[PDB]
Amino acid sequence: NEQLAKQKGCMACHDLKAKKVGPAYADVAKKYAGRKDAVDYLAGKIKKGGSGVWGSVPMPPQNVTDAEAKQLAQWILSI
Amino acid sequence: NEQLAKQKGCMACHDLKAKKVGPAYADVAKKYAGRKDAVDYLAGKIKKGGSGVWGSVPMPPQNVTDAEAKQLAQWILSIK
Amino acid sequence: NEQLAKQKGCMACHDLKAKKVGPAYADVAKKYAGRKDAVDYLAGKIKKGGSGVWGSVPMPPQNVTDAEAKQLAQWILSIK
Amino acid sequence: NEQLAKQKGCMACHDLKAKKVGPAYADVAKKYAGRKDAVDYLAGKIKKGGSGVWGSVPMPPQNVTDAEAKQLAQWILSI
Ligand code: HEC
Ligand code: HEC
Ligand code: HEC
Ligand code: HEC
Repeated sequence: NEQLAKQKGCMACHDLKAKKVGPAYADVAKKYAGRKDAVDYLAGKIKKGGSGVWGSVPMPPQNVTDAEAKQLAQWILSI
Repeated sequence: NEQLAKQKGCMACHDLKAKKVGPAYADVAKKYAGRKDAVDYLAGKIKKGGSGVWGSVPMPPQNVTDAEAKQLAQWILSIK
Repeated sequence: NEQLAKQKGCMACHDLKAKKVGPAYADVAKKYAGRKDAVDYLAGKIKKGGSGVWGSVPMPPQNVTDAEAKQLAQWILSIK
Repeated sequence: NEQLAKQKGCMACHDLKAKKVGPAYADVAKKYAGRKDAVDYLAGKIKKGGSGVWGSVPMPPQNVTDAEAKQLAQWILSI
């Protein structure tokens, strides 16, 4: 949920609507919602980070567990 | 409010009156006093950071919600 | 002390009990409780940061004097 | 002063004794104290940043006035 995103520092680089560092959470939801295994995909990206999907700036790996990454993916996709 | 600003780590770089890494809060309050869109303007600056208004060193973006950014903006603008 | 910790920005990444970006203070206290040289060890880590103890995310170095690092270490150790 | 250094965020990368990001202040004092124009030289580096003198990691420019840069240099040199 949003409280968890805040607790894990996600909002430093992601706003719900504005572009900061990574994509707006509302934009991620638009891209992936309804797509097969969107939750599992996004959970992996949240924990491990990555580059090249939204731009050339990498997202670093994050101090989140698998269960946390899944909760955050579920929350994001619900926007 | 002040405790929120301290909790978020804003005082690592800002003081009420002293010039640290970023501008004093009182100096931000003075600069934007009376501007109709000061809260919304500063809220965005608090969320996103920025450069070039006060100096050449950029402020990093901040781990805040829209509601928190609004509260911090309102608090800052209240400083005499 | 807690207020120093907040002022320096430590609470941006650490909570007393919750697991944020860095380990909870209570968990640090538990791990190093009764270890001699705990204070000197944690002071070093507060000044210099590091990684690999709690996760693969590095803690950045911190804007603290050696005296402040030792104060913050002693406060963290007391969280039990 | 050590108080102005902390106030300006300098201690995040510099310790008096230990190596963090930039050189320990005690080591900078050893290299420059008693050299011609050491205050002006260091003040310029403090305000404008630089790289290659102590290693390959650049120091960024700093939000300090000229007076603050010269006071910081004088303090460092006294160590
Ligand atoms: C900067 C230091 C970041 C932090 C902290 C977090 N994120 Fe991130 N994120 C960032 C960038 C630059 C990008 C785009 C990477 C790219 O491939 O272009 C992202 C991306 C995401 C995504 C979408 C990934 C995808 O493959 O589509 C998600 C779902 C995401 N980020 C979530 C997220 C969470 C939950 C975070 C806190 C644990 C988090 N990010 C932190 C930059 C940064
Ligand atoms: C350094 C690591 C900072 C932290 C942490 C915070 N701020 Fe900041 N801030 C910093 C600088 C170097 C600047 C000047 C940027 C520039 O344009 O020259 C700022 C600026 C602000 C402002 C003024 C914005 C403007 O006038 O356009 C505000 C209102 C502000 N900062 C607030 C703020 C808050 C609430 C913070 C914690 C959530 C915060 N800052 C952290 C450096 C740093
Ligand atoms: C994120 C930008 C952080 C800030 C700001 C602070 N800390 Fe931190 N800390 C962070 C991480 C990611 C970790 C884990 C590092 C690892 O080894 O995996 C830590 C760790 C600590 C520790 C424990 C060190 C150890 O057991 O070896 C302590 C005692 C600690 N942090 C204290 C501390 C203080 C006092 C801070 C303000 C000066 C501070 N931290 C800021 C992330 C971040
Ligand atoms: C990292 C984000 C830094 C901050 C903040 C400050 N300094 Fe720095 N400094 C840093 C590095 C990596 C280096 C070495 C650069 C190189 O050429 O190898 C330095 C260097 C200095 C020096 C010596 C300069 C020289 O010998 O040419 C001084 C005197 C110095 N730094 C002082 C200083 C002050 C006063 C700061 C706060 C205003 C400050 N530094 C911040 C990294 C970083």
